[PDB]
Amino acid sequence: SYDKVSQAKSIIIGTKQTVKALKRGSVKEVVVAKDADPILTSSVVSLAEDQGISVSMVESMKKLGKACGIEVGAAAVAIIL
RNA sequence: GAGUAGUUCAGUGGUAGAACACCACCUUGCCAAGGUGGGGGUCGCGGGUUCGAAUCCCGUCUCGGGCGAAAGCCC
RNA sequence: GGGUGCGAUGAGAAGAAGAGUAUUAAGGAUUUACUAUGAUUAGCGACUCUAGGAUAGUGAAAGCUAGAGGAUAGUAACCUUAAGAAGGCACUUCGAGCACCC
Ligand SMILES: [Sr+2]
Ligand SMILES: [Sr+2]
Ligand SMILES: [Sr+2]
Ligand SMILES: [Sr+2]
Ligand SMILES: [Sr+2]
Ligand SMILES: [Sr+2]
Ligand SMILES: [Sr+2]
Ligand SMILES: [Sr+2]
Ligand SMILES: [Sr+2]
Ligand SMILES: [Sr+2]
Ligand SMILES: [Sr+2]
Ligand SMILES: [Sr+2]
Ligand SMILES: [Sr+2]
Ligand SMILES: [Sr+2]
Ligand SMILES: [Sr+2]
Ligand SMILES: [Sr+2]
Ligand SMILES: [Sr+2]
Ligand SMILES: [Sr+2]
Ligand SMILES: [Sr+2]
Ligand SMILES: [Sr+2]
Ligand SMILES: [Sr+2]
Ligand SMILES: [Sr+2]
Ligand SMILES: [Sr+2]
Ligand SMILES: [Sr+2]
Ligand SMILES: [Sr+2]
Ligand SMILES: [Sr+2]
Ligand SMILES: [Sr+2]
Ligand SMILES: [Sr+2]
Ligand SMILES: [Sr+2]
Ligand SMILES: [Sr+2]
Ligand SMILES: [Sr+2]
Ligand SMILES: [Sr+2]
Ligand SMILES: [Sr+2]
Ligand SMILES: [Sr+2]
Ligand SMILES: [Sr+2]
Ligand SMILES: [Sr+2]
Repeated sequence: SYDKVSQAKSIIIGTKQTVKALKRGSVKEVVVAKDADPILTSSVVSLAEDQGISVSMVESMKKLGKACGIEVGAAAVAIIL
């Protein structure tokens, strides 16, 4: 969802970033873009799978990272509550 | 008057020079830079002159320019 | 504040390599190449010798081409010592602006 990423306090941007923060385990939820290359998106849902955290799925990796504040759009972004 | 190496330029009768680019090694993470080495040229083309022609001479092609009624002519 | 180019497919910083390398110096060492020079006097023009070429004049010997052989330095290649770097991609954390222009 985009209201929830717009939302909140502590969020996480870029995919190397979600992945690194995934092995920390202090993320509450993680949201990802379907238009993205599945080469990377693979690598965020495998372990957001294994861990147990809810994964949701996005249309465009572009309005995602307008939601984030960035003026560029992101392929993976995590709300680390 | 312009014409010479990929390009930009020199070269004012003694076999064609520089930069830059291209090749090779340095140099296996991949480049760039660098430092060495090497390659490459009917001097637009054909004559003539000369021991020798990028050089001077005549013809010829292209291109700029100018004189001209043109044909032509000059740089 | 304006105009562009790029950025979570990673802006930008730092670390880490790079590397005790390239290299500048002080030596050591005396072979390989690279280049530079070859008394005077003729001569525009000469390290020596060989073969071809080709030769008008000057010359003891001439400009091309292909080889081979000589000393003087200057060089880069091997050693020692003291000094000795660096830009980008890629690595490694932090993670959003950086670059050109008025
Ligand atoms: Sr921006
Ligand atoms: Sr030309
Ligand atoms: Sr000229
Ligand atoms: Sr190479
Ligand atoms: Sr180079
Ligand atoms: Sr060279
Ligand atoms: Sr050369
Ligand atoms: Sr050369
Ligand atoms: Sr050719
Ligand atoms: Sr001829
Ligand atoms: Sr002749
Ligand atoms: Sr001729
Ligand atoms: Sr004319
Ligand atoms: Sr007229
Ligand atoms: Sr992109
Ligand atoms: Sr960077
Ligand atoms: Sr750095
Ligand atoms: Sr360093
Ligand atoms: Sr490194
Ligand atoms: Sr290395
Ligand atoms: Sr070290
Ligand atoms: Sr004298
Ligand atoms: Sr003399
Ligand atoms: Sr002399
Ligand atoms: Sr000789
Ligand atoms: Sr011989
Ligand atoms: Sr002979
Ligand atoms: Sr004679
Ligand atoms: Sr003679
Ligand atoms: Sr020779
Ligand atoms: Sr010497
Ligand atoms: Sr050394
Ligand atoms: Sr790589
Ligand atoms: Sr800078
Ligand atoms: Sr102004
Ligand atoms: Sr102004």
